[PDB]
Amino acid sequence: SVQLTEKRMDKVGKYPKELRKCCEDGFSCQRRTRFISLGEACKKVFLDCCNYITELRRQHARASHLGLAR
Amino acid sequence: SAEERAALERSKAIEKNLKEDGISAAKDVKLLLLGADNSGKSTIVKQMKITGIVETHFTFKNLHFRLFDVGGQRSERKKWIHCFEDVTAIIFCVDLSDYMHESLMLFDSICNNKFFIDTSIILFLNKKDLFGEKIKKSPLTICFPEYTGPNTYEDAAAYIQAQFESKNRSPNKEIYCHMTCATDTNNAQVIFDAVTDIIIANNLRGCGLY
Amino acid sequence: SIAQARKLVEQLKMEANIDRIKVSKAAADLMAYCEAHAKEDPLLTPVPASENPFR
Amino acid sequence: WNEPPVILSMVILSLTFLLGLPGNGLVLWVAGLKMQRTVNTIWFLHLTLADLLCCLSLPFSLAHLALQGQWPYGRFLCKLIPSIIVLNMFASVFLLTAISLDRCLVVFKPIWCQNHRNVGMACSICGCIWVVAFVMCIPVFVYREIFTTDNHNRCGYTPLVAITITRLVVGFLLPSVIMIACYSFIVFRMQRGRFAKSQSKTFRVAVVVVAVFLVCWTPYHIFGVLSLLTDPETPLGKTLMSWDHVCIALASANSCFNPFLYALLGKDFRKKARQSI
Amino acid sequence: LDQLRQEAEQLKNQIRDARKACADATLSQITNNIDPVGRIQMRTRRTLRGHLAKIYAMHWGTDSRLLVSASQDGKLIIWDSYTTNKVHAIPLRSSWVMTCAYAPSGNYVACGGLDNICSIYNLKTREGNVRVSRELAGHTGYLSCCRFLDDNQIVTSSGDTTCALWDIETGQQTTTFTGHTGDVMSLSLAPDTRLFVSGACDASAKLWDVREGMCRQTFTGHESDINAICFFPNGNAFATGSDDATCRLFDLRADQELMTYSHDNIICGITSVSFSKSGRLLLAGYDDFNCNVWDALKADRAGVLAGHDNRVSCLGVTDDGMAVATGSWDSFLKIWN
Amino acid sequence: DVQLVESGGGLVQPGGSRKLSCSASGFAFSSFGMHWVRQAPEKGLEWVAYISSGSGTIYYADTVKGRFTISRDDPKNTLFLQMTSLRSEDTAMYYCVRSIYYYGSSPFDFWGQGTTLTVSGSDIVMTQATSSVPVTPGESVSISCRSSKSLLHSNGNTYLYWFLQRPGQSPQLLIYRMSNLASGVPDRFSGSGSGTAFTLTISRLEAEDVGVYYCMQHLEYPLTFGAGTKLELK
Repeated sequence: SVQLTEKRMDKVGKYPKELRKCCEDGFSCQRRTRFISLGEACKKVFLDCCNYITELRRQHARASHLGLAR
Repeated sequence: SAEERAALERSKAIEKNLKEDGISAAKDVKLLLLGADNSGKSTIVKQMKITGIVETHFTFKNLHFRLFDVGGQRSERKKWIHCFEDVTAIIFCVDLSDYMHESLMLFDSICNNKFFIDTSIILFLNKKDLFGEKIKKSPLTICFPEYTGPNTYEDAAAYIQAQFESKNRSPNKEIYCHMTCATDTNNAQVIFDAVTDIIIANNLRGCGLY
Repeated sequence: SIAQARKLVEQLKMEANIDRIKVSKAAADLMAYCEAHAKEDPLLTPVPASENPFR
Repeated sequence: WNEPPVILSMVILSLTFLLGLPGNGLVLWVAGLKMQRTVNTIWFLHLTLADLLCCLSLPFSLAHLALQGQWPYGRFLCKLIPSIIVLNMFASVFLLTAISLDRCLVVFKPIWCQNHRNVGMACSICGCIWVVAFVMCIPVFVYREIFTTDNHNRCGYTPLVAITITRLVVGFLLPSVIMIACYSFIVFRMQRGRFAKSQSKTFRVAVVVVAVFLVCWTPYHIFGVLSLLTDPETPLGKTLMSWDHVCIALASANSCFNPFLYALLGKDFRKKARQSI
Repeated sequence: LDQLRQEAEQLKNQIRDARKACADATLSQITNNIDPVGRIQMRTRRTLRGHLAKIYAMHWGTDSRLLVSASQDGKLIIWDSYTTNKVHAIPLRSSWVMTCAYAPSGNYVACGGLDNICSIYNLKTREGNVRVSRELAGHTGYLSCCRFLDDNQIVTSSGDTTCALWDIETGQQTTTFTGHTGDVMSLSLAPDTRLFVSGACDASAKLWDVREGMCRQTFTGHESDINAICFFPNGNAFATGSDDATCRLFDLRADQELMTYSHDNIICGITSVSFSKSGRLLLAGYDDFNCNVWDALKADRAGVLAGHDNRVSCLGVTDDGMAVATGSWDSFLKIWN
Repeated sequence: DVQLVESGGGLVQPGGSRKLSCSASGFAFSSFGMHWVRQAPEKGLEWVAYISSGSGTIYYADTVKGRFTISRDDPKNTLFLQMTSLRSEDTAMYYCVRSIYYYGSSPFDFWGQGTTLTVSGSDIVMTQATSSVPVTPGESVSISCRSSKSLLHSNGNTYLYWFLQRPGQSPQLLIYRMSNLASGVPDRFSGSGSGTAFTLTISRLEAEDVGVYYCMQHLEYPLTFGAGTKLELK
């Protein structure tokens, strides 16, 4: 989305060395981590990025109408 | 305000003094002592330690009791009985040996009083041993022509208690009846438990839960 | 009780020898006092807040 | 956009307005000017203050639900309003708890509650209640944000689970358990002579007060806890959020009912209010 | 008784005939042609929130600014009616107080009640706090009213069916007034302080004389106990309130009633009666929680002073007539104007 | 009888500190506001400090604030005035004054004996033009006093206090609030004034009335005295 572009850019660069591709590409990591194992380069990066995007999505969904009390 | 600032300050400090006196005076349980002349009032007030009014204050189980012997007032009660409201109870003393109509009439007049609708009256029937001796000597029908039943002490005491409790008409008050032989000092524990019960009832009523 | 009755009748005799004015005269004099001092009565005539000490 | 839950929530909010705001105002006015300043009056006055604050903060939630979000005001408004709401509601709950404690104490400790019980003690307890309500209010005031979002932006905000568990415990378990225990003990004591004529009125008052408290706040806490287990992006989740507004309406409805079940039950207060009105 | 009883009966009959012979026209048949004062809307300007028990007495100072109020809390607080401030708080020896007084000079304050003693307190002590200057103990009944003739003199009304004029310099009863059949529950000194009327509980109001010490006239017109009394400002009349829910205007020179300020909707008895400066308004307190304002020449309720949550026990109009102070049992001393 | 006695006076080296104690007896000290009035050896009176009942409000002079310390001991029924950094301008006699404040009260009524201490803008200015009035006994002597700001308050109370200090004695209050005679003062003393112009007319002066008179304002602190009108025989 509009504001999601900055979040995607931050998530992509939130890694050393390359910091691209694997987090850009990412049903959560519960079953989507199989691949060809993509080497040990970015498995943990993808695992972290699933939760990183899921938490932001959930927070936005609940703040859509967190109605002034909870 | 030039020097009226000191005047206000004095007003505030003496208002604080009044507030402190009010807090220190609300802890005292006020009990009104009534009854017929020579009905053991002096003996019962002397058993609890310590001209018009004779206030006998004392402390019993961390509770301050104020017992007022107003029997010396040679005037009609209705013009000054209204200042004795907010009292915990009215202590009533009757000498069972001497007979009775005046005591019953005064009890009826004081229990049905508008001011004392909620203030429950503690009833004392002293001289129990003297009453038993008189029963063994003379029948109880001298002052109770309509009393039909056994002439024993227990039945006479029960009849007197019933005749005294048949004088009130407000369910919000209860008459606590106790018998004394004029030789026991345990007549204050009865007073204490009656006062605690009345305090519980009044606190429940004031909270709207009663 | 003879002394009490004697005192009562003496008091009655003393009271009975008091001159009585007409009730109309007393009503008129009360009327005059009420009307003469009606101007200086801050209760029946409301007083302006400037002159009011309790305002 | 059509949703039965939001229209139900706003209907309940309007009913809460029309039933409590005049009642809260009249009871507060009576207890402040017409009524005296006795010990039992302090609790009612503070409870009515909390209820009036909740009722006056309700229009913020009504306006928020009217636009289905899209907070137009600044960050400070969304930072303060869902802090005053949670301060007033919890002050009311803790004052109900304090009333239950006082009722139990003036029964099981009659000797002590005549010497060491004055208006100063009630004022100190009410101040402590307001302080702890403010303490429980701090977390929402330190955790709220407004997310840029789309053209219409709705403001909202390990810490979450712990902090709502703390609000569940402090605001529901201790108050309800204390109320139930105190009222049951009072009822039991009311069957020990001189009180057998009662227990047909005291028991009814106690049970109706406890039932109202346990029906106007239990759905709030239940759905607040369920919002954690029920993850969003699920039809059950959005239905739960939709009924959350009805839960808020019921929570404010408790503050609506409180003057009716507390001040009016004090027959002297009823007489004073009727004479004033 | 027999001869003494017959003489008393014939004397009473002669007195009644003489009193009824002078009643050519009642008060309402001669003042009926004047405009009534209308609705006297008086608002509570000040409220003395200092007492914590029922207020049973209150007296106004000669400067119309300081007022003393006595309550069952054992205190006699002197109030500053202009600024609500309190200038004194005297702890009484006996909390059972039914009357209070303020000296016209201002130096002394009286107090009495069930203690059978009329205490005198020296306000202007060189040592600061107020000290009990005297405790007058000569009454076998409860003191019901006390008025200062001066700094040294004082007249007390007691519950032993008598009144006693005292001497605060020596403490002995200079003069005693006997004759009341019932309890003397009220007293009011005349403006010249040369005489006073005591309203007892035997439905009679006896006019006494301080110098002579003997009663002059008795006013048997009520149907119940008289709970209050107050001289008309001219000093030739007084209004006595009773428990019969009526207060009547008695005339000293006419030696009888003038008007009965009774209303069919009132059943509560008078507890306090007080006139204005001109005497047109009689602010008579009631047990019905309201201090009704009565037009003394119309016998009509000009206005009602509602605002007291309990029965008003003492109503007092200032000496300059600016305000009226009502002290009720709700521990409030409201100032109306 | 009512008596105020001060102690703690003597020669003090400059730059030091000293405690002056005002012992009190014969009156209710706890309900009185004790003042501290200083008198120079050759000049008139000058207010220093004031403390009220309960030690609620404590006020100070322009040249005294920040260095002195006025405290009471109500259970001990004594008054204190702690002073530090004694400058050369503090070499004077310190008087102890009681004053109770309510409606109709008489502040500054009783003065202490006095203790001798020796060291080796918007305020109302009260000016007494007449610093010496030699008048024979039997004649009427009037002392005038002026104030920069009108002393008549909104409530109608004008705060002008008149004192008489006999030679070798302590000042005695004569008129308080510019119209009310003090307690025990002979009726021959009369007070008058309006706003700024105050006069203390004395009738039938006697040999025992010879002394120096002062005018004090209580409208607002500091309470400033006049230069002192001294009356001498013949």
